[PDB]
Amino acid sequence: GSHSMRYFFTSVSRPGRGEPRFIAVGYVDDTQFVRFDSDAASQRMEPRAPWIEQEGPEYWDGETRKVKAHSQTHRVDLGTLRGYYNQSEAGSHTVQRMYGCDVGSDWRFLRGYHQYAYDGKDYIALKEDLRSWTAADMAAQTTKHKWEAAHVAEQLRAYLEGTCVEWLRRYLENGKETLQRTDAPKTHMTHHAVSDHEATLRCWALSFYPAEITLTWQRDGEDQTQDTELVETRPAGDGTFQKWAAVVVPSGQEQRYTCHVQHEGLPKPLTLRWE
Amino acid sequence: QRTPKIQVYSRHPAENGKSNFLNCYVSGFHPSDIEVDLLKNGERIEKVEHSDLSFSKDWSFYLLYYTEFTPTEKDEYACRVNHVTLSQPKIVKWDRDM
Amino acid sequence: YLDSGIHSGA
Ligand SMILES: [Mg+2]
Ligand SMILES: [Mg+2]
Repeated sequence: GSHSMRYFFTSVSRPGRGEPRFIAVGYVDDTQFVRFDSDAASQRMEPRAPWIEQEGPEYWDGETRKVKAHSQTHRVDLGTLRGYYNQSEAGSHTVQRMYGCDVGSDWRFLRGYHQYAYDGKDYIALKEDLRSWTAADMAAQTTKHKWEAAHVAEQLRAYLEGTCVEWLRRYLENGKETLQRTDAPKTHMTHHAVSDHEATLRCWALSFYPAEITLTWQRDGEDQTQDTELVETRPAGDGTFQKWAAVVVPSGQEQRYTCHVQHEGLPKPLTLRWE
Repeated sequence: QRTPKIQVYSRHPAENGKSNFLNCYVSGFHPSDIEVDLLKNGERIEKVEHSDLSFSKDWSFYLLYYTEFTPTEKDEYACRVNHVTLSQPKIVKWDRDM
Repeated sequence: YLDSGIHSGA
């Protein structure tokens, strides 16, 4: 189906001594493929998926140079923002940035994004037109004027619509064996008595990819939300994801209840019953 | 300003006596500095690794902490989390049914 | 592949 490339950057100031902690991660869809950590020994961009390892020295030298440049920009920004907000040199603050591109099934450009946060709140973001800026407050408005004058959106648009998509396509090809494979959820139901006349039914979806999934309960063919619990989708640790949904039912009435599983890896949704 | 959500779970459905992976997934927190330990019978497990820091659309952070473990009848496993938003460490016990 | 122009400060 559709695909995306996304980079996430976090810089955290360390007022007591030294420079900010800087961490960058890159993803294709729900697969991490590179990382940089200022605390790590290599001081280089590092591979985190087999299909990126085939890239040669010029690639790794270039990604390292760029990620260090990103880190210096964020380091300077921490000082600038402290000033904008009249904050003390005493406290730790955070800059976050995320950017990337989406393509459709035809691998053509669909959407781009580039957004920036200070202390966990929206600061400035490129609009979907890739021309305009959303500034959350008056400090961000100062940045917006600066970025208008420096043609920033033009450069960002060029990267998002061109370079970003070109390299996404390259990665999708090189990592096709996994990146273009869907792993359907392996599903089962468990039963846990909560008294001698009521029980929890838990509907499990395991080892699936991508992370997107929907789990729903029905009773007698109609949606059931009362007495249900749905946990947030969580990583298994091997590149796949997990989720469960549960419902409390009167014992003996289990057959009324059906769990419904929707996932891109399933041609048709699955229905599970206790039995 | 935003407290960590915690899930503790195994990578595979547990069978006593079969090696597995113990996960503690912390999410929805800010700022990013956080203390996460995995516990066996109340004691900290030494060789615990974690994922590279990333974040969601609302800018809140998430991390996975993990280590190899073997479920048994007698051993108790847990995740212990401390964060600026928490007045004291929060402990969530592993339950193989969740 | 990272953007090679992230140099405009806030
Ligand atoms: Mg430096
Ligand atoms: Mg605390």
